[PDB]
Amino acid sequence: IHTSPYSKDAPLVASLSVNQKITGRNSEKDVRHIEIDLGDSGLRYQPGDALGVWYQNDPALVKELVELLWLKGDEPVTVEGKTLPLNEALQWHFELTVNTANIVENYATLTRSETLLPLVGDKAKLQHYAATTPIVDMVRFSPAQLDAEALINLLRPLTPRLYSIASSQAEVENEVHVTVGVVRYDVEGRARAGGASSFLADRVEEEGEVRVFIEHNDNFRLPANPETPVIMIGPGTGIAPFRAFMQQRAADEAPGKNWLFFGNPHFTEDFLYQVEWQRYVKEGVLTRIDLAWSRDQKEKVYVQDKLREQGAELWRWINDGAHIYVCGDANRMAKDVEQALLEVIAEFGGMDTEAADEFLSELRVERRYQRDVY
Ligand SMILES: Cc1cc2nc3c(=O)[nH]c(=O)nc-3n(C[C@H](O)[C@H](O)[C@H](O)COP(=O)(O)OP(=O)(O)OC[C@@H]3O[C@@H](n4cnc5c(N)ncnc54)[C@@H](O)[C@@H]3O)c2cc1C
Repeated sequence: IHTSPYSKDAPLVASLSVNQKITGRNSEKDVRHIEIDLGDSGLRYQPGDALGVWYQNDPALVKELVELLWLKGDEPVTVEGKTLPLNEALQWHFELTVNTANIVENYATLTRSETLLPLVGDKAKLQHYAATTPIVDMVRFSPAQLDAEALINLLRPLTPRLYSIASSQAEVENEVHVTVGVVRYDVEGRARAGGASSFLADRVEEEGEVRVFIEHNDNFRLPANPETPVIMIGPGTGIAPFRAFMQQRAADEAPGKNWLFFGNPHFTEDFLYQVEWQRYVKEGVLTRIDLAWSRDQKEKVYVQDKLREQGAELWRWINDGAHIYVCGDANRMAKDVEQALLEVIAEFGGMDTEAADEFLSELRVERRYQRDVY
Protein backbone atom coordinates (compact mmCIF):
# COMPACT_ATOMS: atom_id res chain seq x y z
CA ILE A 1 0.00 0.00 0.00
CA HIS A 2 2.98 2.31 0.70
CA THR A 3 5.09 0.41 3.31
CA SER A 4 4.88 -2.18 6.11
CA PRO A 5 7.53 -2.53 8.87
CA TYR A 6 6.41 -5.78 10.59
CA SER A 7 8.21 -9.06 10.16
CA LYS A 8 9.36 -12.10 12.14
CA ASP A 9 11.86 -10.27 14.35
CA ALA A 10 9.89 -7.03 14.37
CA PRO A 11 6.32 -8.32 14.83
CA LEU A 12 3.08 -6.36 15.06
CA VAL A 13 1.65 -6.39 18.59
CA ALA A 14 -1.98 -7.14 17.84
CA SER A 15 -5.17 -7.78 19.77
CA LEU A 16 -6.89 -11.17 20.24
CA SER A 17 -10.54 -10.40 19.40
CA VAL A 18 -12.18 -13.80 19.11
CA ASN A 19 -11.16 -17.19 20.56
CA GLN A 20 -13.92 -19.72 19.81
CA LYS A 21 -13.97 -23.53 20.07
CA ILE A 22 -15.27 -24.79 16.73
CA THR A 23 -15.33 -28.47 17.58
CA GLY A 24 -18.25 -30.03 19.47
CA ARG A 25 -18.50 -30.66 23.21
CA ASN A 26 -17.53 -34.29 22.73
CA SER A 27 -14.92 -33.87 20.06
CA GLU A 28 -11.61 -35.67 20.73
CA LYS A 29 -9.87 -32.50 19.53
CA ASP A 30 -10.11 -28.83 20.52
CA VAL A 31 -10.06 -26.47 17.52
CA ARG A 32 -10.21 -22.67 17.96
CA HIS A 33 -11.37 -20.11 15.44
CA ILE A 34 -9.27 -17.06 16.35
CA GLU A 35 -9.61 -13.50 15.08
CA ILE A 36 -6.84 -10.96 15.59
CA ASP A 37 -7.42 -7.24 15.12
CA LEU A 38 -4.83 -5.48 12.91
CA GLY A 39 -6.04 -2.00 13.90
CA ASP A 40 -4.62 0.84 11.87
CA SER A 41 -1.41 -1.13 11.26
CA GLY A 42 -2.02 -1.46 7.53
CA LEU A 43 -0.83 -5.10 7.67
CA ARG A 44 -1.92 -6.89 4.44
CA TYR A 45 -2.00 -10.54 3.32
CA GLN A 46 -3.43 -12.70 0.51
CA PRO A 47 -5.45 -15.93 0.76
CA GLY A 48 -2.79 -18.62 0.93
CA ASP A 49 -0.51 -16.67 3.25
CA ALA A 50 0.27 -17.86 6.79
CA LEU A 51 0.31 -15.89 10.02
CA GLY A 52 3.48 -16.07 12.14
CA VAL A 53 2.61 -16.07 15.85
CA TRP A 54 5.03 -15.60 18.70
CA TYR A 55 4.12 -17.24 21.99
CA GLN A 56 5.28 -17.64 25.54
CA ASN A 57 5.50 -20.88 27.49
CA ASP A 58 3.01 -21.68 30.24
CA PRO A 59 4.33 -20.14 33.47
CA ALA A 60 3.25 -23.31 35.33
CA LEU A 61 5.36 -25.50 33.05
CA VAL A 62 8.33 -23.21 33.57
CA LYS A 63 7.92 -23.43 37.36
CA GLU A 64 7.61 -27.20 37.15
CA LEU A 65 10.77 -27.70 35.09
CA VAL A 66 12.83 -25.40 37.25
CA GLU A 67 11.79 -26.95 40.56
CA LEU A 68 12.53 -30.48 39.19
CA LEU A 69 16.07 -29.27 38.45
CA TRP A 70 16.62 -27.88 41.96
CA LEU A 71 16.62 -24.30 40.64
CA LYS A 72 14.75 -21.24 42.04
CA GLY A 73 13.68 -19.52 38.79
CA ASP A 74 15.57 -16.35 39.58
CA GLU A 75 19.26 -17.00 38.78
CA PRO A 76 20.63 -14.68 36.11
CA VAL A 77 21.07 -16.13 32.70
CA THR A 78 22.25 -14.44 29.53
CA VAL A 79 20.29 -14.81 26.31
CA GLU A 80 21.38 -13.14 23.07
CA GLY A 81 22.84 -10.08 24.78
CA LYS A 82 20.42 -9.75 27.71
CA THR A 83 20.69 -10.80 31.37
CA LEU A 84 17.41 -12.25 32.63
CA PRO A 85 16.23 -14.23 35.64
CA LEU A 86 15.91 -17.95 34.69
CA ASN A 87 12.09 -17.91 34.73
CA GLU A 88 11.70 -15.12 32.21
CA ALA A 89 14.29 -16.60 29.86
CA LEU A 90 12.49 -19.92 29.83
CA GLN A 91 9.04 -18.40 29.47
CA TRP A 92 9.98 -16.09 26.61
CA HIS A 93 13.05 -17.37 24.78
CA PHE A 94 13.39 -21.15 24.90
CA GLU A 95 11.42 -24.02 23.43
CA LEU A 96 10.09 -26.23 26.23
CA THR A 97 7.38 -28.27 24.48
CA VAL A 98 9.29 -30.04 21.67
CA ASN A 99 11.74 -32.76 22.71
CA THR A 100 14.38 -34.05 20.27
CA ALA A 101 16.84 -36.97 20.21
CA ASN A 102 19.77 -34.57 20.77
CA ILE A 103 18.23 -32.94 23.79
CA VAL A 104 17.45 -36.38 25.22
CA GLU A 105 21.02 -37.47 24.48
CA ASN A 106 22.59 -34.34 26.02
CA TYR A 107 20.43 -34.45 29.16
CA ALA A 108 21.22 -38.11 29.70
CA THR A 109 24.87 -37.45 29.09
CA LEU A 110 24.96 -34.24 31.14
CA THR A 111 23.20 -35.75 34.14
CA ARG A 112 24.57 -39.29 33.71
CA SER A 113 21.00 -40.67 33.92
CA GLU A 114 21.18 -44.34 34.73
CA THR A 115 17.81 -44.80 33.04
CA LEU A 116 18.38 -42.59 29.92
CA LEU A 117 22.00 -43.54 29.09
CA PRO A 118 21.23 -46.90 27.38
CA LEU A 119 19.50 -44.82 24.68
CA VAL A 120 22.58 -42.72 23.98
CA GLY A 121 23.71 -43.04 20.34
CA ASP A 122 21.10 -45.77 19.94
CA LYS A 123 19.59 -43.59 17.19
CA ALA A 124 15.88 -44.31 16.78
CA LYS A 125 15.48 -45.08 20.51
CA LEU A 126 16.33 -41.42 21.11
CA GLN A 127 13.86 -40.15 18.51
CA HIS A 128 11.17 -42.41 19.88
CA TYR A 129 11.73 -41.33 23.46
CA ALA A 130 11.64 -37.64 22.41
CA ALA A 131 8.37 -38.06 20.42
CA THR A 132 6.85 -39.88 23.37
CA THR A 133 8.16 -37.84 26.32
CA PRO A 134 8.17 -34.04 26.63
CA ILE A 135 11.25 -32.40 28.11
CA VAL A 136 9.64 -31.71 31.47
CA ASP A 137 8.53 -35.37 31.65
CA MET A 138 11.96 -36.51 30.63
CA VAL A 139 13.39 -34.78 33.73
CA ARG A 140 10.38 -35.69 35.88
CA PHE A 141 11.16 -39.35 35.13
CA SER A 142 14.92 -38.88 35.60
CA PRO A 143 15.50 -35.73 37.64
CA ALA A 144 18.93 -34.27 38.35
CA GLN A 145 20.49 -31.09 39.71
CA LEU A 146 21.33 -28.60 36.95
CA ASP A 147 22.72 -25.10 37.08
CA ALA A 148 20.72 -22.44 35.27
CA GLU A 149 23.41 -22.06 32.60
CA ALA A 150 23.63 -25.80 31.90
CA LEU A 151 19.86 -25.92 31.40
CA ILE A 152 19.59 -23.00 29.00
CA ASN A 153 22.52 -24.44 27.11
CA LEU A 154 20.59 -27.71 26.63
CA LEU A 155 17.54 -25.90 25.21
CA ARG A 156 16.66 -24.56 21.78
CA PRO A 157 15.45 -20.99 21.22
CA LEU A 158 11.73 -20.22 21.09
CA THR A 159 10.40 -19.62 17.56
CA PRO A 160 7.03 -18.48 16.20
CA ARG A 161 4.48 -20.95 14.84
CA LEU A 162 2.78 -20.64 11.40
CA TYR A 163 -1.03 -20.86 10.97
CA SER A 164 -2.68 -20.76 7.54
CA ILE A 165 -4.80 -17.59 7.30
CA ALA A 166 -8.51 -18.47 7.38
CA SER A 167 -9.79 -15.15 6.06
CA SER A 168 -9.62 -12.83 3.09
CA GLN A 169 -9.12 -9.06 3.57
CA ALA A 170 -11.52 -8.54 0.65
CA GLU A 171 -14.15 -9.70 3.16
CA VAL A 172 -12.63 -9.15 6.60
CA GLU A 173 -10.64 -6.07 6.55
CA ASN A 174 -8.69 -4.90 9.46
CA GLU A 175 -8.37 -8.50 10.67
CA VAL A 176 -6.73 -11.90 10.31
CA HIS A 177 -8.44 -15.16 11.18
CA VAL A 178 -6.69 -18.43 11.94
CA THR A 179 -7.78 -22.05 12.61
CA VAL A 180 -5.87 -23.47 15.58
CA GLY A 181 -5.97 -27.14 16.53
CA VAL A 182 -4.73 -27.08 20.09
CA VAL A 183 -2.23 -29.80 20.91
CA ARG A 184 -3.34 -31.41 24.14
CA TYR A 185 -2.26 -34.77 25.58
CA ASP A 186 -1.36 -36.43 28.82
CA VAL A 187 1.86 -38.06 30.01
CA GLU A 188 1.62 -40.74 32.67
CA GLY A 189 -1.25 -38.81 34.22
CA ARG A 190 -0.07 -35.27 33.55
CA ALA A 191 -1.73 -32.82 31.22
CA ARG A 192 0.65 -31.54 28.52
CA ALA A 193 0.12 -29.21 25.54
CA GLY A 194 1.79 -27.64 22.51
CA GLY A 195 3.42 -24.27 23.21
CA ALA A 196 1.83 -21.86 20.74
CA SER A 197 -1.53 -23.55 20.28
CA SER A 198 -2.16 -23.65 24.06
CA PHE A 199 -0.82 -20.10 24.43
CA LEU A 200 -3.51 -18.78 22.05
CA ALA A 201 -6.21 -21.13 23.37
CA ASP A 202 -5.52 -20.65 27.06
CA ARG A 203 -3.17 -17.84 28.05
CA VAL A 204 -4.56 -14.66 26.42
CA GLU A 205 -8.11 -13.68 27.46
CA GLU A 206 -9.79 -11.32 25.08
CA GLU A 207 -8.35 -8.44 23.13
CA GLY A 208 -5.09 -9.14 25.01
CA GLU A 209 -1.88 -8.79 22.97
CA VAL A 210 -0.41 -11.21 20.42
CA ARG A 211 2.80 -10.70 18.40
CA VAL A 212 2.11 -11.38 14.77
CA PHE A 213 3.59 -11.29 11.25
CA ILE A 214 2.71 -12.48 7.73
CA GLU A 215 4.55 -15.30 6.04
CA HIS A 216 3.76 -14.89 2.33
CA ASN A 217 3.15 -17.94 0.18
CA ASP A 218 3.12 -17.02 -3.50
CA ASN A 219 2.96 -20.73 -4.43
CA PHE A 220 -0.50 -21.17 -2.88
CA ARG A 221 -2.96 -18.85 -4.56
CA LEU A 222 -6.36 -18.62 -6.20
CA PRO A 223 -6.51 -18.48 -9.94
CA ALA A 224 -6.47 -15.15 -11.58
CA ASN A 225 -9.59 -15.60 -13.76
CA PRO A 226 -12.56 -15.91 -11.53
CA GLU A 227 -14.07 -18.28 -14.09
CA THR A 228 -11.53 -21.02 -13.34
CA PRO A 229 -12.79 -23.93 -11.23
CA VAL A 230 -10.97 -24.76 -8.01
CA ILE A 231 -10.84 -28.04 -6.10
CA MET A 232 -9.88 -27.78 -2.44
CA ILE A 233 -8.71 -30.80 -0.41
CA GLY A 234 -8.24 -29.86 3.23
CA PRO A 235 -9.05 -32.26 6.06
CA GLY A 236 -8.75 -31.14 9.69
CA THR A 237 -7.12 -27.76 10.17
CA GLY A 238 -6.08 -27.92 6.53
CA ILE A 239 -9.45 -26.33 5.83
CA ALA A 240 -8.19 -22.91 6.89
CA PRO A 241 -6.93 -21.37 3.62
CA PHE A 242 -10.07 -22.70 1.89
CA ARG A 243 -12.14 -20.53 4.18
CA ALA A 244 -9.85 -17.71 2.93
CA PHE A 245 -10.38 -18.86 -0.69
CA MET A 246 -14.20 -18.85 -0.45
CA GLN A 247 -14.33 -15.50 1.34
CA GLN A 248 -12.26 -14.15 -1.50
CA ARG A 249 -14.28 -15.67 -4.33
CA ALA A 250 -17.56 -14.86 -2.65
CA ALA A 251 -16.33 -11.24 -2.23
CA ASP A 252 -15.07 -10.83 -5.82
CA GLU A 253 -18.23 -12.65 -6.85
CA ALA A 254 -16.26 -15.10 -8.94
CA PRO A 255 -18.60 -17.25 -11.05
CA GLY A 256 -16.07 -20.08 -11.10
CA LYS A 257 -17.11 -23.44 -9.68
CA ASN A 258 -15.76 -24.48 -6.29
CA TRP A 259 -15.37 -28.02 -4.93
CA LEU A 260 -14.39 -28.78 -1.36
CA PHE A 261 -13.17 -32.10 0.05
CA PHE A 262 -13.11 -32.26 3.83
CA GLY A 263 -12.51 -35.11 6.29
CA ASN A 264 -12.26 -35.57 10.08
CA PRO A 265 -13.38 -38.28 12.60
CA HIS A 266 -17.00 -37.21 13.35
CA PHE A 267 -19.57 -35.21 11.38
CA THR A 268 -21.26 -34.30 14.57
CA GLU A 269 -18.22 -33.00 16.46
CA ASP A 270 -15.58 -32.03 13.91
CA PHE A 271 -17.23 -30.30 10.93
CA LEU A 272 -15.19 -27.12 11.14
CA TYR A 273 -17.10 -23.97 9.90
CA GLN A 274 -19.99 -26.12 8.80
CA VAL A 275 -22.64 -23.36 8.89
CA GLU A 276 -20.37 -21.28 6.66
CA TRP A 277 -20.07 -24.04 4.06
CA GLN A 278 -23.77 -24.86 4.08
CA ARG A 279 -24.42 -21.17 3.43
CA TYR A 280 -21.85 -21.19 0.62
CA VAL A 281 -23.54 -24.22 -0.93
CA LYS A 282 -26.94 -22.55 -0.58
CA GLU A 283 -25.74 -19.23 -2.08
CA GLY A 284 -24.31 -21.42 -4.86
CA VAL A 285 -20.70 -20.30 -4.53
CA LEU A 286 -19.72 -23.74 -3.26
CA THR A 287 -20.68 -26.08 -6.11
CA ARG A 288 -19.80 -29.41 -4.51
CA ILE A 289 -18.51 -30.82 -1.24
CA ASP A 290 -17.49 -34.34 -0.28
CA LEU A 291 -17.16 -35.24 3.37
CA ALA A 292 -15.00 -38.00 4.82
CA TRP A 293 -15.89 -39.00 8.40
CA SER A 294 -13.15 -41.28 9.70
CA ARG A 295 -14.96 -42.60 12.71
CA ASP A 296 -18.62 -42.28 11.67
CA GLN A 297 -18.79 -45.98 10.77
CA LYS A 298 -16.95 -49.32 11.02
CA GLU A 299 -14.66 -48.63 8.09
CA LYS A 300 -12.28 -45.65 8.08
CA VAL A 301 -13.09 -43.17 5.37
CA TYR A 302 -10.69 -40.45 4.21
CA VAL A 303 -10.67 -37.66 1.62
CA GLN A 304 -8.56 -39.80 -0.71
CA ASP A 305 -11.42 -42.38 -0.70
CA LYS A 306 -13.84 -39.68 -1.79
CA LEU A 307 -11.42 -38.49 -4.49
CA ARG A 308 -11.39 -41.94 -6.05
CA GLU A 309 -15.13 -42.41 -5.75
CA GLN A 310 -15.54 -38.93 -7.31
CA GLY A 311 -13.02 -39.72 -10.06
CA ALA A 312 -14.95 -39.14 -13.29
CA GLU A 313 -16.36 -35.77 -12.16
CA LEU A 314 -12.90 -34.69 -10.88
CA TRP A 315 -11.43 -35.52 -14.26
CA ARG A 316 -14.18 -33.50 -16.00
CA TRP A 317 -13.17 -30.52 -13.83
CA ILE A 318 -9.44 -30.96 -14.54
CA ASN A 319 -9.98 -30.83 -18.29
CA ASP A 320 -12.05 -27.66 -17.75
CA GLY A 321 -8.79 -26.30 -16.33
CA ALA A 322 -9.37 -26.73 -12.63
CA HIS A 323 -6.75 -25.76 -10.09
CA ILE A 324 -6.24 -28.33 -7.34
CA TYR A 325 -5.18 -27.42 -3.77
CA VAL A 326 -4.07 -29.66 -0.94
CA CYS A 327 -3.64 -28.41 2.65
CA GLY A 328 -3.17 -30.22 5.97
CA ASP A 329 -1.11 -33.07 7.39
CA ALA A 330 1.81 -33.90 5.12
CA ASN A 331 3.06 -36.96 6.97
CA ARG A 332 0.30 -39.25 5.71
CA MET A 333 -2.59 -37.30 4.17
CA ALA A 334 -0.70 -35.50 1.39
CA LYS A 335 0.87 -38.68 0.10
CA ASP A 336 -2.29 -40.75 0.01
CA VAL A 337 -4.22 -37.89 -1.58
CA GLU A 338 -1.51 -37.60 -4.21
CA GLN A 339 -1.77 -41.33 -5.12
CA ALA A 340 -5.58 -41.08 -5.27
CA LEU A 341 -5.01 -38.16 -7.68
CA LEU A 342 -2.62 -40.25 -9.83
CA GLU A 343 -5.08 -43.15 -9.80
CA VAL A 344 -7.91 -40.87 -11.00
CA ILE A 345 -5.80 -39.30 -13.74
CA ALA A 346 -4.89 -42.75 -15.03
CA GLU A 347 -8.37 -44.26 -14.53
CA PHE A 348 -10.12 -41.39 -16.34
CA GLY A 349 -8.25 -39.45 -18.99
CA GLY A 350 -6.10 -42.03 -20.78
CA MET A 351 -4.17 -44.08 -18.19
CA ASP A 352 -0.63 -45.40 -18.35
CA THR A 353 0.98 -45.03 -14.94
CA GLU A 354 4.02 -43.19 -16.33
CA ALA A 355 1.93 -40.71 -18.33
CA ALA A 356 -0.23 -39.94 -15.28
CA ASP A 357 2.98 -39.16 -13.43
CA GLU A 358 3.95 -36.77 -16.23
CA PHE A 359 0.49 -35.16 -16.22
CA LEU A 360 0.42 -34.43 -12.49
CA SER A 361 3.81 -32.84 -13.00
CA GLU A 362 2.79 -30.54 -15.87
CA LEU A 363 -0.09 -29.43 -13.57
CA ARG A 364 2.31 -28.36 -10.85
CA VAL A 365 4.41 -26.28 -13.28
CA GLU A 366 1.18 -24.76 -14.63
CA ARG A 367 0.22 -23.83 -11.04
CA ARG A 368 -2.79 -26.15 -11.20
CA TYR A 369 -1.59 -28.49 -8.49
CA GLN A 370 -0.64 -26.64 -5.28
CA ARG A 371 -0.06 -27.85 -1.72
CA ASP A 372 0.49 -26.38 1.74
CA VAL A 373 1.19 -29.33 4.01
CA TYR A 374 2.84 -29.54 7.43
C1 LIG B 1 2.78 -23.35 6.77
C2 LIG B 1 2.10 -23.91 8.01
C3 LIG B 1 0.74 -23.93 8.18
C4 LIG B 1 0.19 -24.32 9.40
N1 LIG B 1 -1.12 -24.14 9.56
C5 LIG B 1 -1.74 -24.63 10.65
C6 LIG B 1 -3.12 -24.28 10.89
O1 LIG B 1 -3.90 -23.80 10.07
N2 LIG B 1 -3.61 -24.70 12.09
C7 LIG B 1 -2.86 -25.46 12.98
O2 LIG B 1 -3.39 -25.90 13.94
N3 LIG B 1 -1.59 -25.79 12.73
C8 LIG B 1 -0.96 -25.40 11.63
N4 LIG B 1 0.37 -25.38 11.57
C9 LIG B 1 1.16 -26.06 12.51
C10 LIG B 1 1.54 -25.04 13.66
O3 LIG B 1 2.59 -24.27 13.02
C11 LIG B 1 2.13 -25.78 14.81
O4 LIG B 1 3.26 -26.56 14.32
C12 LIG B 1 1.04 -26.51 15.58
O5 LIG B 1 0.09 -25.49 16.16
C13 LIG B 1 1.71 -27.07 16.88
O6 LIG B 1 2.43 -25.98 17.67
P1 LIG B 1 2.59 -25.89 19.13
O7 LIG B 1 3.51 -24.90 19.40
O8 LIG B 1 1.22 -25.80 19.70
O9 LIG B 1 3.22 -27.08 19.58
P2 LIG B 1 4.63 -27.76 19.84
O10 LIG B 1 4.90 -27.45 21.13
O11 LIG B 1 5.51 -27.53 18.71
O12 LIG B 1 4.27 -29.21 19.81
C14 LIG B 1 5.10 -30.34 19.37
C15 LIG B 1 4.12 -31.50 19.58
O13 LIG B 1 3.74 -31.53 21.01
C16 LIG B 1 4.10 -32.92 21.41
N5 LIG B 1 3.42 -34.15 20.98
C17 LIG B 1 2.10 -34.25 20.50
N6 LIG B 1 1.28 -35.12 21.08
C18 LIG B 1 2.07 -35.86 21.84
C19 LIG B 1 1.84 -37.11 22.58
N7 LIG B 1 0.72 -37.80 22.68
N8 LIG B 1 2.94 -37.52 23.29
C20 LIG B 1 4.00 -36.75 23.45
N9 LIG B 1 4.40 -35.87 22.55
C21 LIG B 1 3.38 -35.31 21.85
C22 LIG B 1 5.50 -32.70 20.87
O14 LIG B 1 6.35 -33.84 20.58
C23 LIG B 1 4.88 -32.87 19.40
O15 LIG B 1 5.93 -32.79 18.52
C24 LIG B 1 0.99 -24.98 10.36
C25 LIG B 1 2.28 -25.29 10.02
C26 LIG B 1 2.89 -24.73 8.92
C27 LIG B 1 4.33 -24.90 8.63
